[PDB]
Amino acid sequence: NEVLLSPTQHHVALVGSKGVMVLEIPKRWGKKSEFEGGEKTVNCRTIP
Amino acid sequence: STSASARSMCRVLDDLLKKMPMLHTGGTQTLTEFELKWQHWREECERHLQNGTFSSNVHMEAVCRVLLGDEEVLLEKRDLMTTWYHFLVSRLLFKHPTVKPTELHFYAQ
Amino acid sequence: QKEKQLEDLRYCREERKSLTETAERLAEKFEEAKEKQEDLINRLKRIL
Amino acid sequence: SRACFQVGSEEEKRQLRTESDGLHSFFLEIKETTESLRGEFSAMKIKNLEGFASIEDVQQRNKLKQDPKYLQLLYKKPLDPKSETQMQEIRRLNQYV
Amino acid sequence: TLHREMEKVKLDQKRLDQELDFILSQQKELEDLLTPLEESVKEQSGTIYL
Repeated sequence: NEVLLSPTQHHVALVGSKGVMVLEIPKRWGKKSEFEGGEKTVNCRTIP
Repeated sequence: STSASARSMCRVLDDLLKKMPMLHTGGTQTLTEFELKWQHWREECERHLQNGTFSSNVHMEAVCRVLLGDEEVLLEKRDLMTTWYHFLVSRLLFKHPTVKPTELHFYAQ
Repeated sequence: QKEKQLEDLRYCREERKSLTETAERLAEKFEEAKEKQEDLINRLKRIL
Repeated sequence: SRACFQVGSEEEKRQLRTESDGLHSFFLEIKETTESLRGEFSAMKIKNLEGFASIEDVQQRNKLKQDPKYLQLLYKKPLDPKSETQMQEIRRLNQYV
Repeated sequence: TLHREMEKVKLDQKRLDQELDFILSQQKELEDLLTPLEESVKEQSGTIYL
């Protein structure tokens, strides 16, 4: 249904008429606006 | 304590041993309840073996496979399994919660 | 996810040998610094 | 029939778990080695500063030995760091023995 | 977790390498400054006052 962002800027929550799916997205700073200055091996899995 | 990644496996084994019923479940209580508890423990062991956590450690995997009912390790290491008397009593302890005389003789032969 | 984990493990295996190389480099540099300090301490003892 | 029963085999998962455990152990031992190394580097820097202070004091006393006022300075001074630390080490060794 | 740990380890190892290079430079400077002083103390030790 909708999406929400954590106030600490670290979690993205997909909310729908059945539950939420939380995903951990690190901060974007340095290099080409990548995670922690160039990182693509972070945890990118949804949790119910 | 000797290893570095077997504490969870040891805790799972201890939980399974605790779930395994003893004498306070049958004999002087209810044979049907004892058989139900034995079947529950057996199916819990099969579920824990088929979940996939027993993929590593060939020792504990073989132990869990023997605890189910498969005697492939016993047939392979029959030189250490003493004799067929102990083989039969092990089969009885494994897959025989209730023994029948005719069935006992059949399994013996 | 399996392909990503395999690529991450290959990158980690390469970084393992990279860190081992830099570790033996740091070890030889530390041995050089230790022998230099030992020579300096021996000279100071002979002076005093 | 299109839906597979499982993705991959247990051998791949076992290999991944063993590699992860080995990497964890290697990183832990490397962190411990680097901590010991940074402690040794701090000790070596402390020893280097001690040697610098020692050679500075040596140069100072060598320059002061060639002065006539050093005699009166030593006669008026009621203490001295060299004799102080010497008697300190002597008393420590004596009490230990 | 392994990636974060190895990144922190690499950063700490680079910092330690820089610190050890600075320490080795300081030790070389100390040795070069102490080399001419090893002969001055040997000559002053022979001066025995009566």
